[PDB]
Amino acid sequence: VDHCARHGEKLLLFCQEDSKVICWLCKDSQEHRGHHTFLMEEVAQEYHVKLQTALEMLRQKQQEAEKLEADIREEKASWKIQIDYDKTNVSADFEQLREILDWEESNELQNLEKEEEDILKSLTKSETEMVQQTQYMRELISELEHRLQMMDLLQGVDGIIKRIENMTLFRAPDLKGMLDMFRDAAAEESPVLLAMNIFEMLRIDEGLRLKIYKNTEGYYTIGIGHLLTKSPSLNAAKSELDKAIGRNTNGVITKDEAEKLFNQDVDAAVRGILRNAKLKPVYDSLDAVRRAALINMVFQMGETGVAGFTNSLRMLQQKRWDEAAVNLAKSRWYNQTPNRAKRVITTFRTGTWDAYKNL
Amino acid sequence: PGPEEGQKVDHCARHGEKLLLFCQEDSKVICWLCKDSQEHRGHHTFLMEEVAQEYHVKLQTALEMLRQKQQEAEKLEADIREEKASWKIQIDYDKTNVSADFEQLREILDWEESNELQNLEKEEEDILKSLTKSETEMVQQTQYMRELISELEHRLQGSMMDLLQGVDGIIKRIENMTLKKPKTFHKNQRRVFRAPDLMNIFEMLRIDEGLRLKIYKNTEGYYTIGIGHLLTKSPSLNAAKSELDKAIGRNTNGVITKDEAEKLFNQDVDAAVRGILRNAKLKPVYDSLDAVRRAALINMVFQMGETGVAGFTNSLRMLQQKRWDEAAVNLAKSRWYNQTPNRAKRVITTFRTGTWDAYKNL
Ligand SMILES: [Zn+2]
Ligand SMILES: [Zn+2]
Ligand SMILES: [Zn+2]
Ligand SMILES: [Zn+2]
Repeated sequence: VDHCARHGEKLLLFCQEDSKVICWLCKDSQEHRGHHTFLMEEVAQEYHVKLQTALEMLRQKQQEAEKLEADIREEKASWKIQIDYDKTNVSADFEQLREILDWEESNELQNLEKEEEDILKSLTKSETEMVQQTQYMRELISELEHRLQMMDLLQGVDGIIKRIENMTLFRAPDLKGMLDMFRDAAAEESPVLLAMNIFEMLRIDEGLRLKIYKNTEGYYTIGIGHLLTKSPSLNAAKSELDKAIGRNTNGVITKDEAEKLFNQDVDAAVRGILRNAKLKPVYDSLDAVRRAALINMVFQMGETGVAGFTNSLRMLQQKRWDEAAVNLAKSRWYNQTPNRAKRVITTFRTGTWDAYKNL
Repeated sequence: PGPEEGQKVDHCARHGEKLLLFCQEDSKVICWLCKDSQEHRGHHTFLMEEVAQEYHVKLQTALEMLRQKQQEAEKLEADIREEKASWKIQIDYDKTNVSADFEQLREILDWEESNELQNLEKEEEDILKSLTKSETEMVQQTQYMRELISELEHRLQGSMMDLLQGVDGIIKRIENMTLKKPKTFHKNQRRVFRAPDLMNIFEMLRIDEGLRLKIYKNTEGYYTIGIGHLLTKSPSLNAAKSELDKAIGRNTNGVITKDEAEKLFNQDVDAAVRGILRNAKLKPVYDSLDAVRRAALINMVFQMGETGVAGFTNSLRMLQQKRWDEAAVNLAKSRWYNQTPNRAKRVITTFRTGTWDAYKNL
């Protein structure tokens, strides 16, 4: 049950090298000569602590590894959208080319229908003209024919002698060529749908500011738009900061810390959405480029404040884009921060970072 | 009234005496008292009869000139009407020609688009391959550690021996821990394209059939060429240009030469003589007719075919009975006469008169 395998004795020792448990008879052998040993109790309670610490770190890395799972789980599904957009974009693009050809067709055709108007109008004119010149001839033949048959054929004839004596009568360019020119290159750049994130979003929307400033609303705030306190006391806001950073900041911080707060503010907001019953369903419904836009509206005016946009939360889940943009503009949130709301909407609209590529 | 006499003579309105004199120099007619008026006091007067046939001749000699100057005028009447349809063709050929080039291009797009989607699908396959790999390379890490943890969780409990046996290898491997990261394509270069921001037989026929070197419409709306050479009865132009090349033996592009026009003309006439001699309805007639009427017969078989002309029983019966007076009437009462009266007159004339009086003017 608990004895040395072979020697049949009590396992008391612990070789440092082998790191395995042995008995005193095991010690006097090949694999344990020159080896330092100890009794199990002399090393036990020390090792116990050593794994009590290994466990804790090993548990954090089990969270970090469970993030890398999610991380690429998102990227897969993201490309699925990236592709199934570049696809429509690429197709619809050609569709417009297929249109400009349809116009240029009937255009060039009516330029030939114009020649069938011009040359055809000089036709019926010089037709009727020389068609009477034919019957007017039968008018004189029938005349003389009955003029003959004396009173008839003489009533002025040396005039008709003078009458008869004066009877005078491709658009097609190398389209393949141009497409071969543009197919070459123009600007080979990174993706245009996941070359940015919720972080770079808010970095642009909130800016990074190291020393305490006042809000859009007037309140004290720091770093990547982290609210400190509604109070007018700069010190009180310094106090909250001092308390928030875990040192004596004095209303100014490192960028490294400015980031920490931001990661937390983001991540804290997210948990606010996962717990709120009205928000989450809309989150899971949207693509990444919009999943971030919800965090933005939450990061700004908090959980309870976004849940109120029920009229807007409906369309976006039903995915009526151009309309959800107009309904959000009627909320006070648009009135107060016009440019910010505009950028977030345009992102709820286009489903792209196009509202940010400027900045 | 009276026959073999002269019509009564009217009277000089200004004087009263009969109008009998032809004033030379004034070309008009007057009485004797009118010769004394100052209007003529110097003009050589003559009796109407003394000059009647001088002028009756002079008008006939002039009247014939009028008819022959009426033909060349009626020929320039058709000279225009021909050019009319000669452009109506030129357009309805350039019209289809362009709309066939605008299709060569729409084809070019279809293929380019096909080539572009065929690429956005290679990316998706390629990327969603390495991803679904490294993905499991993470399902490994996450699950693995959940088992590497359970090891410790097991040691931190139970026997001191369990806690201790081979414990170093673990605090080694855990200190030497570095979770790898997934193969992201977050920012690797890429390209999705940009749509840019944009007499006998042959002669008699040419007069009636004409000579065009390109595809023109018949007297019945069918595409023909040369001298009445039917390519097709279909209203398609592309259908004419296709059969045309099977005929000529080259790509004409809607235009042949004069020796190619005559090539297909001698193949049509040489068949008309056959179409008749191969027919037990017409051959009895063709043999019992002289050279001129034989042409008038071949003209009808060339115009309609051996089956069509063989539809004229009474006429062919009478032309065999040689009843010209009766036959010329039976050929007029026909759809052949209505569709082309001018040509019908010329053929029926060739049957009745037995001469070429129907082409001395054309
Ligand atoms: Zn032992
Ligand atoms: Zn040992
Ligand atoms: Zn008189
Ligand atoms: Zn006179």
